[PDB]
Amino acid sequence: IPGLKKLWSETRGDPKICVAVLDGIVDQNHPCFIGADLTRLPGSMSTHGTHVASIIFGQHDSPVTGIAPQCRGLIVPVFADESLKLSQLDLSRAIEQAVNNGANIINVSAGQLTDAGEADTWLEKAIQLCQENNVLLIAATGNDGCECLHVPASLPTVLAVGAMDDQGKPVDFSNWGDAYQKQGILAPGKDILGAKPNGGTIRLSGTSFATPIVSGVAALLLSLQIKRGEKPDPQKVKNALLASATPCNPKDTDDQSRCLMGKLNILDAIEHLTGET
Repeated sequence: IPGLKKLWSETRGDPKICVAVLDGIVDQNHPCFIGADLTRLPGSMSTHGTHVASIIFGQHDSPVTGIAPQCRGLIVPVFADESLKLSQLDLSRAIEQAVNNGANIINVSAGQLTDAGEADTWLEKAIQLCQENNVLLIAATGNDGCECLHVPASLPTVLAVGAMDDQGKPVDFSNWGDAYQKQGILAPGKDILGAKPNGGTIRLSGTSFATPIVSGVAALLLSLQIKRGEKPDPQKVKNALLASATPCNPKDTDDQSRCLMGKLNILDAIEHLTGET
């Protein structure tokens, strides 16, 4: 991933920056969280949730190289294991809880498929709560391989995240759609290494694993603002991430709309957010 090392050389996270992971129960005994600052809000262990959290918080030198290892983390489980289906009511409650506990970024590596992006009004209010408190919600576009919308990824003010491979081309499974043209970027989502409950690591593919990468970068970017004596501003960070996305040329896909607003571009994100090149 271009720019990630240069960014790390400036910061690997700041404890003053909190990222909430709304997913399944995380295996807190995994070696990759040794030294990580994690709290779970009020056996049943999730592979999906452990993997996702490890992508963000995996301590360097552990078996997973997390994007933002020194940041504060909140685990706020939104499903019991095995099935990954999500009540909109429960999600809105988790978001509400994440906000009141001082999360700056909220990661949602799940969604619910909808006919046209419509949402339960309590979910809509949860996103409204985030807008009012300057919390950035970042969510997976989904893996239905169609012009299809998930909530909350399709909701206004949310940052939506699809998947690309290593050649920077969009994958078949990654959802696309007009709501996503407005607010989505592609991040790596093929064979991402992360933790497995009980202690191995596994490579997995999906928008579920792209999303935590953008979450981590957004946290790095907020930490970088602190480093520079600027106020951390997650809504500023969203637009920098979107404005810096690099569009796909015709040697990437046939359909240029499968790329959304474009590809995650860390160096340009820094440039757009701060002064720096």
